[PDB]
Amino acid sequence: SYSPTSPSYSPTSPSYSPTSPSYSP
Amino acid sequence: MDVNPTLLFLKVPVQNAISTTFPYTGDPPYSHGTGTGYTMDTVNRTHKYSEKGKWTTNTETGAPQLNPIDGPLPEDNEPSGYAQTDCVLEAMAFLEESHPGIFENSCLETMEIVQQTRVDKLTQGRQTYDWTLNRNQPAATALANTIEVFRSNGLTANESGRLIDFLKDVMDSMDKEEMEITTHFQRKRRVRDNMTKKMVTQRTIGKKKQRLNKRSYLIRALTLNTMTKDAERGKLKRRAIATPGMQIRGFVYFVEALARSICEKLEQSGLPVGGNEKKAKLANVVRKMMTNSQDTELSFTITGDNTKWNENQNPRMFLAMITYITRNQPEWFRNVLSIAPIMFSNKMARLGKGYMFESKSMKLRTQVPAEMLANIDLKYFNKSTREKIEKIRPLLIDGTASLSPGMMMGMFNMLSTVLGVSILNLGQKKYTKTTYWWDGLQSSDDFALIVNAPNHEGIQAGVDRFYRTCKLVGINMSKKKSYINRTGTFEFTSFFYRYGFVANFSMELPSFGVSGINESADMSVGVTVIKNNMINNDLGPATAQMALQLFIKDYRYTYRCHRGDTQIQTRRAFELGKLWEQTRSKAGLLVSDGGPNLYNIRNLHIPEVCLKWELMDEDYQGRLCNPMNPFVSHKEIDSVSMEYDAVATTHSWIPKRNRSILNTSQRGILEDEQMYQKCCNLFEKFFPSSSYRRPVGISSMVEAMVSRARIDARIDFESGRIKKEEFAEIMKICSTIEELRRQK
Amino acid sequence: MERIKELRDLMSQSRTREILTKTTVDHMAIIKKYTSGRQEKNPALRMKWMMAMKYPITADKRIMEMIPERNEQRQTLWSKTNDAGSDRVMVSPLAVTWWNRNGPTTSTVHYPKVYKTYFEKVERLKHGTFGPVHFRNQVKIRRRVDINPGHADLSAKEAQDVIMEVVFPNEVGARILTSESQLTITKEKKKELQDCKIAPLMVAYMLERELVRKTRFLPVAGGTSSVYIEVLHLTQGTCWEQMYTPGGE
Amino acid sequence: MEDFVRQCFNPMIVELAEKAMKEYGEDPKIETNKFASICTHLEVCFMYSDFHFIDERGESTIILKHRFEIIEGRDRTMAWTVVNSICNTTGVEKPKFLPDLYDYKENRFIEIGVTRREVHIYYLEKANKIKSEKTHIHIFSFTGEEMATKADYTLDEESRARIKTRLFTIRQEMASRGLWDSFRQSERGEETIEERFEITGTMRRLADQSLPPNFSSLENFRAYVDGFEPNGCIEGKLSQMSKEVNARIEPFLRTTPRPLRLPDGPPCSQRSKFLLMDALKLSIEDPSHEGEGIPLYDAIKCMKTFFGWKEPNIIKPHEKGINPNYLLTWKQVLAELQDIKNEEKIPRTKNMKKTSQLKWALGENMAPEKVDFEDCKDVNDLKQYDSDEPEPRSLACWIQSEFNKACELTDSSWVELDEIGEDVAPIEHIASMRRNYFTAEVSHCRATEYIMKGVYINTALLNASCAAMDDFQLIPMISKCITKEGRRKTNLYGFIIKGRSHLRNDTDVVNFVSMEFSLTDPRLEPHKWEKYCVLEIGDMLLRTAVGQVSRPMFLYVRTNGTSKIKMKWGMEMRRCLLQSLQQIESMIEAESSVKEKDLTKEFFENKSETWPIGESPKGVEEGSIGKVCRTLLAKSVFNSLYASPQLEGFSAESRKLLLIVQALRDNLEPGTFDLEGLYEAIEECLINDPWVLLNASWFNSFLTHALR
RNA sequence: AGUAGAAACAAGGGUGUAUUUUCCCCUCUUUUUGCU
RNA sequence: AGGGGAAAA
Ligand SMILES: O=c1ccn([C@@H]2O[C@H](COP(=O)(O)NP(=O)(O)OP(=O)(O)O)[C@@H](O)[C@H]2O)c(=O)[nH]1
Ligand SMILES: [Mg+2]
Ligand SMILES: [Mg+2]
Repeated sequence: SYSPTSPSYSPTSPSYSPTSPSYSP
Repeated sequence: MDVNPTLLFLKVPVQNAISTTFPYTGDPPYSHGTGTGYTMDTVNRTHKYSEKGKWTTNTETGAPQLNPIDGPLPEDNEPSGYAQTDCVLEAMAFLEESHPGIFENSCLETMEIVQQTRVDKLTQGRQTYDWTLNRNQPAATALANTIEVFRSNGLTANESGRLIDFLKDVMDSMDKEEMEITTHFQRKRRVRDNMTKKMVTQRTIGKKKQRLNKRSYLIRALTLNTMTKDAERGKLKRRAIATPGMQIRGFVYFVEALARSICEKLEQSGLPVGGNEKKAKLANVVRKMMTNSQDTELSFTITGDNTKWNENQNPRMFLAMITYITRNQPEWFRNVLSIAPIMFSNKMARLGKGYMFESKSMKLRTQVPAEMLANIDLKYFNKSTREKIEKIRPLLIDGTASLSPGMMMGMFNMLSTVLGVSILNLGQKKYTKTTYWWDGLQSSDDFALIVNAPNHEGIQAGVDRFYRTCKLVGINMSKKKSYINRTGTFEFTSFFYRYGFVANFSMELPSFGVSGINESADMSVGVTVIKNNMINNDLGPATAQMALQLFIKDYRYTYRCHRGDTQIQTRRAFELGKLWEQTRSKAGLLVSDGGPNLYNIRNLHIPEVCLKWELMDEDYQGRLCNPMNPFVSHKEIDSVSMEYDAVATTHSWIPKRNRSILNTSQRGILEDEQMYQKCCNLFEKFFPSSSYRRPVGISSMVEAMVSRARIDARIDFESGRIKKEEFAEIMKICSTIEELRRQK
Repeated sequence: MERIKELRDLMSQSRTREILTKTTVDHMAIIKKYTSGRQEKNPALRMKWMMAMKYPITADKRIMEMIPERNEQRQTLWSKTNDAGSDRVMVSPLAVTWWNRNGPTTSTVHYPKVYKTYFEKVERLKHGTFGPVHFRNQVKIRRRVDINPGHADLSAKEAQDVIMEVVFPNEVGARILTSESQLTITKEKKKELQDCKIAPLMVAYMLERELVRKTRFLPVAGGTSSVYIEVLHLTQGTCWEQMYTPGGE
Repeated sequence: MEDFVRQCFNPMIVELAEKAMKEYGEDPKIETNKFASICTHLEVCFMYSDFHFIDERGESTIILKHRFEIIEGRDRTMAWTVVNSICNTTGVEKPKFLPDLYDYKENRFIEIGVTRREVHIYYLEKANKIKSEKTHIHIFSFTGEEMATKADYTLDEESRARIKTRLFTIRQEMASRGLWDSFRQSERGEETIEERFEITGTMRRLADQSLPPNFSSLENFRAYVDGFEPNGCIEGKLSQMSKEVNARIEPFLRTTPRPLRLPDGPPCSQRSKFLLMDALKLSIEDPSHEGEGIPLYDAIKCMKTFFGWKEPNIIKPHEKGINPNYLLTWKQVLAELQDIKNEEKIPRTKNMKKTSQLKWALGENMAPEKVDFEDCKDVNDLKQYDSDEPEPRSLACWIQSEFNKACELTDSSWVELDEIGEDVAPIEHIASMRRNYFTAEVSHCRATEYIMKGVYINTALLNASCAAMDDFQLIPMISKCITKEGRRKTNLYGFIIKGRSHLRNDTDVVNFVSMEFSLTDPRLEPHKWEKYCVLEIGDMLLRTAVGQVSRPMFLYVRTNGTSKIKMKWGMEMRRCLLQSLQQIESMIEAESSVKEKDLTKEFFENKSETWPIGESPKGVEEGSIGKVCRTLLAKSVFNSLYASPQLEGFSAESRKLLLIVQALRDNLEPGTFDLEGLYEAIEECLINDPWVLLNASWFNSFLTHALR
């Protein structure tokens, strides 16, 4: 029910996840 | 945004978040190589704080000794060991005057303790120095070796169980012209390893006979082995610790008993109380001092530590204090209590393992023992070690350094605390003769001192007076580690008081986890640790639940006891799944059997087996608590091959223990242990209550066993449990055993 | 008869004759603790890296006659040892689980009897009533309370003497029971424990748990009775108070 | 007189008496009168008991059941247990003091006394002493007089006659040597044991050398101390003391403290056992393949999920290393993975061939051979080991970025806590809801990912080190998580090759080689990667918001080492969570008591309350309770990862400065004595550790913001 | 090379956890690596 | 009564 959220979380600035990206073709 | 946890202190007071200043989640620092450097450094430091003393040569050990007592009064604020005997005696006299009858009652209690104390008490200690082998051995092993050597040399007063008799034997040994000892010798053989095809030096250890002249034995008896303190938090640099030999431990024990008796009757002493007791004592002292302070009066609390506490405490001052305490007492009591300071005033410190030298050109490394450091060219050592060796050379004999000053790292904690408490007691209005006065509490070397004075200049005068008195008695306050503020907040032995003691949960973190004893024992330990931290260290309910979950996870992984209805695969998975499917009441199984976790805040105080006993399956309950578990040791019936029933569950098994050395054989030394265990088991068979409480008696093993057998046979015959023939056979066997004993 | 024959055989040897004849009863305590092997440190780490091994347990050789070498899935349960005196055998936790799921079953278990105090605690918790939780400032006083009530009539010394009299009548020594309550409890326990199949030492520990009184210094806020101290972790907090009433009288 | 006793009595009686006296630390050499008294008493008791038997009928017979049982001459415990057994069996009363004989036929205890004075006085003394009309008393005299209780001489006239004749013979023999006077006169004080403990010989000389300078003997010092009285000794000595010895308080004002001085040198480099913010993981979704659970199988599957491997080449070489060895190590790892995949039944663990590259990388045969000093005394070029201090390093900006990343909120859960018992008490329900909040906040933190990664890596390393000590093992770096969709995901970060692990001491280090995937170009912050050798191993097609982008994928390869203590404490990294949560809960609790209600929901949801937790160019920045929890968790995790003596010393010596600053903020008029010394002690602990330097910078910022 | 730091490991004896105090738990000796 | 574990000096 409770989802942690941070005001510092940018929904667009991290365009991709450099630590855990999606690479499956 | 640059995250800065320290900024959190802007809102919450530092005390209330002090737990975040303890980095106790990481591994503590450890010492890697030799402790010789630290021992040399501490010896040099002790001899430098007293360099203005008197130098003499001991007529018995032939070693230089430095006496700073009654030395020149210090001119600066640097550490100084020049304690004044008259000042110490006056402090003791004022302490006695402030608490009339304290010394007399303490001496009476100590006499009672001394007369009734057994020798086996010395076995309570951890690793101890052994002069027979010249190395560290378990306390029991060292005591046994010392007793055997004394017996072989004609000293048999230890045959009585009293410890004072053992001390008399030590004193007698200190007079013999020569001592015959049994030490260990080494035999080396080059052997090819069959797993790696490399040559190794297989080692075999055996026993031999050696002879020590008077001086060598005397040096060995006064020696303290030195090593490095490991796993100590809060220090960048390591320091040295000492272990005394078997000849010094009894006298030190009696002195510590006297000091503990004295400390118990002292409201300003932080020992022997500890934990919640110490916190209550500190809070009571602080509240009493704050209340007694008048509305106009200014009260200031100073948190203080003492610099090089053990290096500035002289055994001669301890001797003076003991002499004053034991006034108007039997001469034998005074002698036995005063021996320990005499031994410590002539003590020698063993340097340790030595050093490691490396020949890069030939690609070799060797371990130079301490005994050789006195006869090695100084070009090999580096600058620091060269300076240390050059400064310590005059004190080196037989691989040991003469160290007259200093008490060697906490050997007289209670006596030092008594001295500190006397200095604190010197702060009453009747002694300062001024509007200012001071009180507080002291533990070992740490202290909290509360000074009350009408104005700030009075506080300054009181602090200066206390500092000067401490320097006079030989106590050097650490200015860089101490501080002073208005009363209400302070620190003492990692206890932070801010209008009331605050919880410090970080220090308890290491206790959390799996203790690695067995399944049931580890579960009990973890649950009880969580409960006790909830009670004491203000661990929250939700945090307690999270800790319970984490402990359960760690325990399940450690003992491979994951839930039966789980897809994790491991060696134990198949059996756990079979048991899970076989049983009906799935909540009754223990966690170690893949059962669920029924624990919560409600029942943290209930053992697991009893927690879910009603939920256990009848067949499962019978199997788990069978009287004949093969994993738990069984005991033979007493006075009867039937064995006593067992109640321990199958989860209390005994893990395997390994005590092997690399490329070393010790079959010649474990035989003694095996035979001792056999004899002890037989005696326990003869005396059922021996295990419950330690038995006493001067008679020999076989004598006591035969006497018990005879009396038991007679009583059984009288009662009617045995007939004439069995009584006759038992009597005949006893008679032949006695005859064999008499005629070996 | 058996013990005396064992003593004769043991004294027949040479070294053991010296050990028995040249060692006093006091020195037993010294030689019993005698050891010469390497010391073990960090038991938790040892357990952590040993539980991954095949056989981290050691059991009596009798286990060979009870637990089969392998289970149905061919998973070995125990293996013969070489570095031993032929009185110990290596064992795996699979053996423990196999015993727990297929071992002999019996209707007589001594766990409830030996641990009556813990079952009393369980019964008290089961029938307790819970009240509302109050969030209020909590003032705690560090005082000496009791954790084990023991026997009200008997003190620590009296309880120890009664235990020794009940379990080891012939080894009490010069001690004598004086208090009438002491004698009554001794008679009651002697009647109750008569023909007990448990080891005397464990019976003595049982009696110690049931009778001796233990006190500790704790921060308490509210009740002081033992029934309340045992639940202090639950009924008391830094800022909350949980009303509770143990099911006991 | 001792020799007389030795030559008079039987050897068994003599040795029994010697044992009985030595039982109480009495020396027969100096206590000769008591020795003779005890010997005579034992002889009398033995003569009384002997030559008296009991036939099967049950009547006394004199020549089998002995008539009398001896209790004297035994140990205190032995005698007492004999008495207890007799009392328990026959049911007679327990004597208050140890008797000397027990008569079965009469079924009672008897005390036998031998005296030199008149019989009546001693009989009265004994009767008063025992004060029990159940133990028989029998007193003999060397003059030939005998008395009993109620004139009941149980022994036959003949035996008593023998006893009296023996006593008279001993009396005459003693009198012939003129030793009777002392023996008779000493009976008065034979019941008191005088403790003796004397200092003589070498011990006396040692004592004479353990006194203040102006004393020559221990007795002189004792005499001086006994008569000592206090007359202004302390006051006079203080008056003589120079006034330069003082404790002058220097006020700690708002302008006194100064920022700490960090060291100087080349920028500090990463030293963690694995990558933290530059880590790249190849993941498999919902792993259900056969053999799931075995690390090697999962690693092979994860590697199979990625296409784009190219020819590896050096991008950032290791300055001090042999980079071709690292390249060959990576190629060998790939070849070994291919070979193991070729086989059908992949083994649980895979050992690696001891090739030259692995031998060098793992430091095999690098230690000089150890030899005993006895066999190397002729070596001429032996030099002591080096003990140089660590080289100072400057503070770099990458550590702050690493911490900032560690404090962030992730999308995937990283910890799955086990279930607990049902909640019944209201406090349990409150704790359950609070724990739900805490678990939600903490399970989605990057620090939790680091905790799990470190725990798994350390567990695997220790298991391999102890199980296989002389083999090169391959240990994939694996982690498990749950994505936003609730589906399990298994991630591979890289590989670790473990060297020989013949670890004897707790500080013995096992070397290993770590190869980790990453997307971070090493050339942006080369100083951070001084120890690493970074290759270009692939090209990765990542999906962005607008489209797809191809980027290089590097392999950070380095040699590290770890000890048993380090692995042990790495396994216990979940404890870090507690260190944070316990604090956070406490804070919440501290507020609830004020508001008389639980503020967890308000703190976590409404975010009404915030704490200063960060700094920005604008100034101090405030975060909610969740941000504070995550920050404390990250701090604990970094304490665990970057643990070192420098950190411990710095924390210990900076706690004092923090407390002094707090006292200043409390208007308690704090004062110091050697504040410069405290600053020096604090700065002595800042040498090269990036974590400690970052903590020092944090302390400087806190001082700046708290002084104002 | 690397770990690491006042001296060591990088195999070839582990011969280096001491005193005091406090708190907690227990009752004996003779071919593997899976945190879903 | 003893052993083990944790903390502080
Ligand atoms: O591990 C320990 C800690 C403390 N102690 C004993 O407790 C006393 C105080 O321990 P301490 O922590 O105050 N250190 P100290 O000796 O005063 O030197 P410094 O750091 O420069 O102030 C020491 O002098 C020892 O006698 C030990 O014996 N072993
Ligand atoms: Mg100190
Ligand atoms: Mg201190």
